[PDB]
Amino acid sequence: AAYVGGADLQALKKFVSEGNKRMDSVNAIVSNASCIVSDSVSGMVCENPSLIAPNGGVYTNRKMAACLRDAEIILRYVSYSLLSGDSSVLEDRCLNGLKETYASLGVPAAGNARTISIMKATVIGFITNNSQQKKLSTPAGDCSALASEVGGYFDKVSSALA
Amino acid sequence: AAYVGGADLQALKKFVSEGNKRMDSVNAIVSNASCIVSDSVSGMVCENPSLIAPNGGVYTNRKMAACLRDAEIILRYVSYSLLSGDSSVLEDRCLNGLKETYASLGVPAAGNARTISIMKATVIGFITNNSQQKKLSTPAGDCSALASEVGGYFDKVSSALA
Amino acid sequence: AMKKDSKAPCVEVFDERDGCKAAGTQKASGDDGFCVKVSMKAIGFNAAEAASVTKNYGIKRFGA
Amino acid sequence: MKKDSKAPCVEVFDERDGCKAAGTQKASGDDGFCVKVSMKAIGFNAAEAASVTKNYGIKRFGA
Ligand SMILES: *CCC1=C(C)C(=O)N/C1=C\c1[nH]c(/C=C2\N=C(C[C@H]3NC(=O)C([C@H](*)C)=C3C)C(C)=C2CCC(=O)O)c(CCC(=O)O)c1C
Ligand SMILES: *CCC1=C(C)C(=O)N/C1=C\c1[nH]c(/C=C2\N=C(C[C@H]3NC(=O)C([C@H](*)C)=C3C)C(C)=C2CCC(=O)O)c(CCC(=O)O)c1C
Ligand SMILES: *[C@@H](C)[C@H]1/C(=C/C2=NC(=C\c3[nH]c(C[C@H]4NC(=O)C(C=C)=C4C)c(C)c3CCC(=O)O)/C(CCC(=O)O)=C2C)NC(=O)[C@@H]1C
Ligand SMILES: *[C@@H](C)[C@H]1/C(=C/C2=NC(=C\c3[nH]c(C[C@H]4NC(=O)C(C=C)=C4C)c(C)c3CCC(=O)O)/C(CCC(=O)O)=C2C)NC(=O)[C@@H]1C
Ligand SMILES: *[C@@H](C)[C@H]1/C(=C/C2=NC(=C\c3[nH]c(C[C@H]4NC(=O)C(C=C)=C4C)c(C)c3CCC(=O)O)/C(CCC(=O)O)=C2C)NC(=O)[C@@H]1C
Ligand SMILES: *[C@@H](C)[C@H]1/C(=C/C2=NC(=C\c3[nH]c(C[C@H]4NC(=O)C(C=C)=C4C)c(C)c3CCC(=O)O)/C(CCC(=O)O)=C2C)NC(=O)[C@@H]1C
Ligand SMILES: *[C@H](C)[C@H]1/C(=C/C2=NC(=C\c3[nH]c(C[C@H]4NC(=O)C(C=C)=C4C)c(C)c3CCC(=O)O)/C(CCC(=O)O)=C2C)NC(=O)[C@@H]1C
Ligand SMILES: *[C@H](C)[C@H]1/C(=C/C2=NC(=C\c3[nH]c(C[C@H]4NC(=O)C(C=C)=C4C)c(C)c3CCC(=O)O)/C(CCC(=O)O)=C2C)NC(=O)[C@@H]1C
Repeated sequence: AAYVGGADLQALKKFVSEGNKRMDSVNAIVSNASCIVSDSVSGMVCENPSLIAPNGGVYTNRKMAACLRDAEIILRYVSYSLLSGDSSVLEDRCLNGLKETYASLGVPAAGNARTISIMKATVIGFITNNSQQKKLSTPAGDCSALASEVGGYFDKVSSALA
Repeated sequence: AAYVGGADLQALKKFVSEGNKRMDSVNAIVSNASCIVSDSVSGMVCENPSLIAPNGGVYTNRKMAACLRDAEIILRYVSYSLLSGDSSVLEDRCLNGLKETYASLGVPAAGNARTISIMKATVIGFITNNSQQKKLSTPAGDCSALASEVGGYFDKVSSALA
Repeated sequence: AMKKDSKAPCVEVFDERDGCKAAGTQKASGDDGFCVKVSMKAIGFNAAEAASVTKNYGIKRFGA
Repeated sequence: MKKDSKAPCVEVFDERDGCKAAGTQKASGDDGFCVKVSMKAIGFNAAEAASVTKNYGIKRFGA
């Protein structure tokens, strides 16, 4: 387990204003990971209820559970990329080999694409003050840069999984 | 830790009334313990926002955190009361002396009463499937007797702290 | 008595009638899929949840 | 991807109010700020699975 504090923490943020907003952006993902995942997987099914009919992608609690698990796994690798400003860990430990594993399992790519897309939208919403039930406890201001960046990581995931 | 299955669970379901509905009820509380507590303590605050103004009962994360903890403790003792059809544990290990301690700290009885009544309303709403963001995945039927029993357990809490 | 130890009975309800089993979780006799766990545990402070309630308490949620 | 469900769990701490848990000073600094990262197995949650199965068609959060 790694701990980043003091000067270690400040080489993480590198520049004053944006670095604070980054830490706030990463906090908003992990502090809401559960509902992000639940709402994104719910939206997937919402738009394609056939995913939950017999032998659909998330029919039975096991499959639904595995999907919610995977969505959080992915969300968390994305949070780590946004903490560190690079996608390398996400690529080598999360995406590398992942599409082929889904292929053998029979996980439908389209569903993944929409879970990822909703997960993206939800995270950007929190970062741009568009979240309606829960606001982040940050100083008001504009985080449009960190929204673009984290969108990039999600788009990386989409490009490999859709 | 006790684990209760097979023949012991068939026995449990005979020294308690409406075994299967009862377990569904217990599950409905414990599965939603965090949002029940969050929504109940939020509602005590938004009805009396002075509780979270300086040196109010839940100003600062520490006081707010101790409150959320307490509500969850209480809720779990109620959950255990509904599991066994019996409030002896709740009385002995939660209620006895709790007013004495809160009166010393002056945790105001009015904010407690309101947090307690919202938890009860929330729990009763789940058990009757009057909850709106989430319904229970149970066979449809009449759970009014158990809703009233658990309300009774919350009422022992209210009475003890009043 | 209330022991001032933050300890509460943590009850867990299990309905595994679909047959899906997690490894190492069979702690008792039976094959109807049902189980209940009960253990006393301390309930901890959650700084994150406290910070959230402090910012958002004025938002009505869940269709309440 | 090792098929072991492990993911980087990032925890952000903001304890600038001064409230401290005994024994939780694990890095250097006097900010109140700390980020902790560990690899943990993300598990299956049959309860949340059941809930999504039932409740997916309820629009929440004003989403
Ligand atoms: C963590 C949950 C949450 C809080 C708390 C909050 O304030 N906002 C939250 C979540 C959130 N969701 C979105 C966006 C979407 N959610 C869905 C799924 C739901 N739509 C459905 O039709 C459906 C079934 C009926 C749902 C389940 C969808 C489709 C979106 C939009 C995705 C998109 O492409 O834009 C957000 C983003 C901002 C917003 O509120 O719309 C957030 C923060
Ligand atoms: C556990 C969260 C939840 C889900 C999920 C769900 O589907 N329903 C949920 C909670 C729930 N809450 C209530 C009732 C109340 N909640 C509050 C607090 C909020 N009201 C506010 O005005 C506010 C501040 C602005 C709050 C935060 C209150 C006051 C109640 C009413 C309690 C009473 O005295 O009767 C319920 C009960 C069913 C319902 O929808 O009302 C539920 C299930
Ligand atoms: C987009 C993310 C958000 C938003 C973020 C802002 N944060 C601003 C200032 C700020 N945030 C923190 C906490 C942050 N710093 C850390 O080291 C860590 C680690 C735990 C965290 C959680 C700090 C210390 C600061 C600077 C102090 C302050 O200004 O209060 C901020 C203002 C930027 C500036 O001062 O130039 C913003 C915009 N704000 C939003 O409206 C969206 C929702
Ligand atoms: C308020 C409680 C609900 C309501 C609940 C009902 N459950 C009914 C039957 C039922 N529920 C279960 C699961 C339960 N039994 C256990 O042993 C455990 C775990 C240890 C649990 C979680 C079972 C097995 C059954 C019987 C088998 C089946 O019916 O599939 C039920 C029908 C009447 C009855 O059997 O008493 C009801 C009404 N229903 C509602 O509408 C509210 C919201
Ligand atoms: C006081 C009762 C507060 C509260 C404090 C808690 N912190 C907990 C764990 C924890 N806090 C930190 C940050 C601290 N350690 C450092 O090294 C530095 C910077 C140099 C900081 C600012 C860390 C790293 C940790 C985890 C330590 C570990 O991984 O072993 C904690 C226990 C729960 C948790 O792990 O989050 C508490 C109760 N919590 C509250 O609600 C009030 C407001
Ligand atoms: C298959 C992957 C499912 C799923 C299963 C899981 N169950 C987990 C914990 C657990 N389950 C029981 C009930 C089981 N044990 C028994 O002895 C009996 C009958 C006598 C039954 C019906 C218990 C008691 C427990 C907790 C065990 C303990 O206290 O250590 C569980 C979590 C394992 C973990 O998080 O490490 C899982 C994944 N979960 C799913 O989502 C699919 C549908
Ligand atoms: C949810 C948006 C999807 C959905 C996802 C499913 N994944 C299933 C099994 C599974 N997923 C992985 C990759 C996962 N394990 C890891 O270690 C990593 C990265 C670190 C992640 C991303 C693996 C290896 C597995 C195999 C089971 C395991 O080893 O735990 C799964 C069950 C498939 C089945 O056997 O029926 C599902 C359903 N399914 C959907 O329809 C949506 C689009
Ligand atoms: C929220 C509904 C209240 C609120 C609650 C507070 N309670 C505080 C400290 C405290 N709570 C207890 C009872 C608790 N401990 C247990 O072991 C059990 C049951 C087994 C329970 C239910 C005790 C004994 C104490 C004193 C020692 C401690 O904190 O662990 C608390 C902090 C008060 C202080 O700092 O002196 C609060 C804020 N506060 C409110 O305004 C609403 C109404």
